[PDB]
Amino acid sequence: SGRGAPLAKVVFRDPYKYRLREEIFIANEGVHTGQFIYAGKKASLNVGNVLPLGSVPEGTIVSNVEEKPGDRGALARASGNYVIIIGHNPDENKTRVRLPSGAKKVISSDARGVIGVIAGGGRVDKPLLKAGRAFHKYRLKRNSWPKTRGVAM
Amino acid sequence: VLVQDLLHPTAASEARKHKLKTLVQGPRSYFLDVKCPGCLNITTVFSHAQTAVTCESCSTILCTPTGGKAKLSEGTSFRRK
Amino acid sequence: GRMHSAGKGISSSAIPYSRNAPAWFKLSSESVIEQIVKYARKGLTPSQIGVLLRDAHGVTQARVITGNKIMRILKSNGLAPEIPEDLYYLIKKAVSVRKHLERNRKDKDAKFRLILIESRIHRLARYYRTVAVLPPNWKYESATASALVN
Amino acid sequence: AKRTKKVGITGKYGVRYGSSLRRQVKKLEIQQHARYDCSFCGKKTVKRGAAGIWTCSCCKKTVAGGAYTVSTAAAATVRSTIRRLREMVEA
Amino acid sequence: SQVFGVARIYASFNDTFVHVTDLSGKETIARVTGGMKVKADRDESSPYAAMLAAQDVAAKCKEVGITAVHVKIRATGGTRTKTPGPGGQAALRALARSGLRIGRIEDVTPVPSDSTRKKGGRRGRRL
Amino acid sequence: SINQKLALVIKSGKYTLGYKSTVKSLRQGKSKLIIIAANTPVLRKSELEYYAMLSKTKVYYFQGGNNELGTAVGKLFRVGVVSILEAGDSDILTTLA
Amino acid sequence: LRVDEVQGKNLLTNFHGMDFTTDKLRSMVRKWQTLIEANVTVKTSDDYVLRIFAIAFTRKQANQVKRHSYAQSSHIRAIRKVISEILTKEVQGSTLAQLTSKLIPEVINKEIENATKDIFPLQNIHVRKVKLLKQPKFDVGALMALHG
Amino acid sequence: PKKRASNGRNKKGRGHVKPVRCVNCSKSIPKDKAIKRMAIRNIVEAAAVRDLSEASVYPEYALPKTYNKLHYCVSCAIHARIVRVRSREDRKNRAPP
Amino acid sequence: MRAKWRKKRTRRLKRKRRKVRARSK
RNA sequence: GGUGAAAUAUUGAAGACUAACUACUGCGAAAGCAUUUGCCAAGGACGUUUUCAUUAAUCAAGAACGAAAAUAAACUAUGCCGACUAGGGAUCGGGUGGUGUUUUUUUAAUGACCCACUCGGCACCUUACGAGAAAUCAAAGUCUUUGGGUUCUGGGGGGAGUAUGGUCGCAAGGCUGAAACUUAAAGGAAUU
Repeated sequence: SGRGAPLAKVVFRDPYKYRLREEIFIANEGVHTGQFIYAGKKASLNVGNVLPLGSVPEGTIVSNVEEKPGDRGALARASGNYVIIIGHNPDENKTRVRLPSGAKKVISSDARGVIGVIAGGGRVDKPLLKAGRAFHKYRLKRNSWPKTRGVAM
Repeated sequence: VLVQDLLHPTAASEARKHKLKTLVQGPRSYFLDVKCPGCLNITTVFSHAQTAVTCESCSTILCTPTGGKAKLSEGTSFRRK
Repeated sequence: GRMHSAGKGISSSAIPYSRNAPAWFKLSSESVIEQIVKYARKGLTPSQIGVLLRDAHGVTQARVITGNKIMRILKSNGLAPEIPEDLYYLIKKAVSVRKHLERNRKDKDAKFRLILIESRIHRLARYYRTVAVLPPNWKYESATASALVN
Repeated sequence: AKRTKKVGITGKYGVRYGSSLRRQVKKLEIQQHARYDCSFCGKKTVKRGAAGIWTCSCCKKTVAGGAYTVSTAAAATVRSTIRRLREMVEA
Repeated sequence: SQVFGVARIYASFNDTFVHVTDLSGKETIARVTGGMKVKADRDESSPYAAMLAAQDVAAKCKEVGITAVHVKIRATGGTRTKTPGPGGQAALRALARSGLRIGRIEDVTPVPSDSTRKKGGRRGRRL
Repeated sequence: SINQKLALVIKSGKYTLGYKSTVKSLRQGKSKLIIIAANTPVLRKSELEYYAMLSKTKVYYFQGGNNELGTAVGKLFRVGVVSILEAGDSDILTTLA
Repeated sequence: LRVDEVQGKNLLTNFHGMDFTTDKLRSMVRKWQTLIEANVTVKTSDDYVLRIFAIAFTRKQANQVKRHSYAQSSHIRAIRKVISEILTKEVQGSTLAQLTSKLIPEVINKEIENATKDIFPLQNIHVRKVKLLKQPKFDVGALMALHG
Repeated sequence: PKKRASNGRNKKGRGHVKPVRCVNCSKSIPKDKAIKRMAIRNIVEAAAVRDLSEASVYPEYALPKTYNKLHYCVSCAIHARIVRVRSREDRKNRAPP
Repeated sequence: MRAKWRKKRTRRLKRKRRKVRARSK
């Protein structure tokens, strides 16, 4: 209630007693309800599933990337964008990945990254016309709009 | 050239032309009563057969599908007509 | 002139000048009749039915065995199709290019190829309603033609 | 007869805003409106619930997707290399 | 049977470079370009400049110790004229008339992929 | 072709296009051939495989769905379960299924 | 080669590549004939990784008249997947030790040459450019199993 | 005026042939619409063959060359390459000599 | 002079008469 | 770096040409399209003793596609379909026969090649009796001894692809398309 691309509320089956706490991920291009989205460094490279970038191949596009393993969420989280691993140096766990503008941030090989793009592409590839639905979007965001010219004040 | 009986030509320029470029469009091909040494029943096979002909009981190969005349399979008694 | 193309290919059928014969054919007219009804009861269509008689059996042609054709033989026995042989495989192949452009919409040449298949299929149905063999108000909408021929 | 001629579903916005704009509008406009085919039940029950949400009108099968459409140029390029390199794990 | 080491002679068009490196290229010693005894620019492409270039490196190769300097002549530079320079020929003939021995002579001329469009245009450089 | 083979299982064969039909046909033990779609639910697909062992049936997974497996059964609707009891007297007894 | 470990002014080296010259490829490739590019990836059992290549060429026959003749496409496809097969199952295990135990004595050159020789032979067909790029790490235990 | 059959440079029943990269000025013009002169020279000039096999090691070796195909552009072909502007009928026959 | 480069200059005369359709229509 | 002339690499992100291979040769409606493997098909030569039976040929209007940045010097400058008048060395792909050359695993079978044939073209060359102003062209031939069917267009050259509107497209831009008035030359091939 206040964003662009939806979220996959992935609940985990607590391995410390009969308990089911619902945790949260971002949007993944094409993921159905009841999808067995497995999470593990030993879990195979599948779309929507998550595990270490160094524990997977180069070119692989992941999301909700974090400079630290267990951050539960850092970079590559915005609607419709992605990240691409362009380098693997197994000496001192270093995974060189690329962001949306063109960054060479080489992180850890155990660094958390889930395969897939954020569900919400072509969101800005479509003009809103009515600044009224622009008013409708900020309804659950903040008042960083409307803006004015300092040449007017 | 200049003059020749286009009615009674030699067997020479007769077998060295296309079936429709000849004086009568006839089968420049043939047939074969090929068969495998085990079955008594002979199988009438077409020259450019294409489809693989089998026998009455045991299914076998007699002619392999080719761009033209289905090549014979190793060695089976082929009898023209 | 091979219509829509420029290729002047002369690769066709050259039926013998012998209207009778063979003289080296066993069985009789009953055998070719029952064996042609057997391949129509299997679903091979006169095109494939006539070719299988050529090498599997000893049938050179239908005129060289009986006074009727494999098309007019299936008509008599009641094991004939609802539409012509070329009309069936023209709509079946206009489904392959139409459903293909659905998996590849940017196929400029396949869209023009899909159009020549259908343009040709319409010249075909133009004379088919002109000879009264199929429904006269037959509307060719490859939309229901994909789940019509299959 | 037909209500418009070259304005279709974008006519609900009168003559306000820009022309070239409302044109690209009709594009993805129909791509979320179109009762797209649900690649699960084999029946087209795909409805645009909340830009990326594509529910199945039977047993409720809400599936992830694109904002207005369900997948464009970028979304396609990705899913092809990952499934080929998916079987490249046991190859 | 002495002291080996490569170089990688680069002789493009209008000038030439004659240096020496180790059997990798990373540890290069005694640079001296082909033009420390000529202030003409254009007169650094003929066999004259090429002769005194292999002479300014041969005297210093007998002042430290290195003698064998593998010769890998380069045409021009990938997406370029790729034609052996006017002084990249008289460079091998220059080390002969000086006393520099070679371990083996080989060719390493970078061939362009008919791509990475060369400096010119449709009609290119015309006059 | 695989489409032509099942064309005759419809030209004379007695199959069960449905869930309750294949349950009823197998509860009797007359069906011996079934064909599930790899596109439709695998839970539906699995009960037929667990009931295939019980009714002693030969399973086969055709390419596509039920509206694609419905295209082969010669209709215009959807059906991804073909539990054939009596064949159409062909090779559809011991083929690739 | 690549730098390993140094012991009192006596450092060794290990197989980490095998490049070629331009006059070698520009000499084998002439006009009027056919050339082929075959890409393949092979790994070992010591946590090592390397990539190999193979370029194929054509020749003539007894009493040849024409100074030309091209291929037909249904020839290049078959020879490509044949070279990759033999090298991906003869380099795994004991790293570059076995890799070089078949490339120098030329077993690959005489294998593909006599195989497709039943119809259309083709001469030359070598490895050309082949270079390694991913090594395990350190550990003096595994680095000693390959010494002399 | 219609006087030549190859008109520009070999073009019959097509319409789009890809170009080559010129050596001297870098002028891009179609492969079969320009010129392709292969020059075979040595790593030096062509006079000290005895001097090469007396400064390096091993007898003769294999005699290495810098053989490269220098693509030009009709313009540098009649100026920087072979010219000898030929006549009417001494323009048909194809042959380098 | 070739009428090909010349026909480029006559389409420019129609560009000024096209902006005349706007101020009257 | 450069103009006639002064003034490497241990490895890699991404894409170009898909180098070389790549030519009077192939495929595609035209425009076009330069690697490769696989899916998805399709279309073509040839092959056919398979089937239908005139389903057709050419085409205003209308319909799909279209370098490059609906259009060119998009051109084979050459309308399509049909027949016939021409030989050759070629070449591409396909088909026949050759116990021929040859392969060495064992004559085999086959296979590649070599030889004539051969169709579908792609061309070129020598003559052309013909045609054409000539240049040239097996088409520009079978045209005053003028007629196989048929689409579109031109009539001195300008004005002019312009005026006008009409009409198509988000748009540039096009399609269509004058008139007056002006002058006895414009143009083509060939030749000196």
